[PDB]
Amino acid sequence: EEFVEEFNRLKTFANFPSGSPVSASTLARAGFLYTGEGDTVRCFSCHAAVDRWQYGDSAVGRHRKVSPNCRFINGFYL
Amino acid sequence: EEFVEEFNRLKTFANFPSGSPVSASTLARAGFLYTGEGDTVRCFSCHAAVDRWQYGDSAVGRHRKVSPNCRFINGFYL
Ligand SMILES: O=C(Nc1cccc(C(=O)Nc2ccc(S(=O)(=O)[O-])c3cccc(S(=O)(=O)[O-])c23)c1)Nc1cccc(C(=O)Nc2ccc(S(=O)(=O)[O-])c3cccc(S(=O)(=O)[O-])c23)c1
Ligand SMILES: [Zn+2]
Ligand SMILES: [Zn+2]
Repeated sequence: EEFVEEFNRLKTFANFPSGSPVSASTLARAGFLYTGEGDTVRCFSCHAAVDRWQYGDSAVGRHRKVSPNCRFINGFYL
Repeated sequence: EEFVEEFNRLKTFANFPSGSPVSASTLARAGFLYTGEGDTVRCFSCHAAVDRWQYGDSAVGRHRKVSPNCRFINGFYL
């Protein structure tokens, strides 16, 4: 619905930890919504979550890893 | 399926990192299977994938944060 649009996902990232090594925008571009606790983010499509972001993580890489069959990660939204 | 039994999940943990702060028995108890990569474990029921385990982590608690609607976590398998 709304969260197919990158910008709407990005908007969920109010209060996202300023010091995270992986930026809010990178995480939204990788299909994530911010959960509002920690650096825990959750894909709008597959509903699978990822936390504990470290310098050098690929936001798309870790997503594919946890949800290789995610519709977003495999291009179902274009 | 067969992974409803704890013992069947625990079997998947050979060569799981011996220095893991969270033990193999503890993660199997929390519904996890070992993926065979690093300290990455996946839930047999909700396919959530969690790694980077640290001291103080609850296997169950972390599993519920990443998949609050997990069938395993919510009692589905009785
Ligand atoms: O399974 C899920 N998500 C999932 C499952 C059970 C519970 C939940 C869950 O707690 N969902 C929700 C959490 C939080 C929220 S929120 O706080 O309100 O925003 C949710 C909100 C709305 C809906 C959900 S929902 O319950 O997912 O419906 C939320 C999520 N996603 C998913 C979607 C598409 C593909 C994959 C995936 O890559 N799976 C797999 C991944 C990996 C493996 S592996 O063992 O490595 O071969 C799979 C193996 C066999 C089958 C699969 S399969 O069929 O693709 O599910 C494997 C995974
Ligand atoms: Zn996804
Ligand atoms: Zn689960």
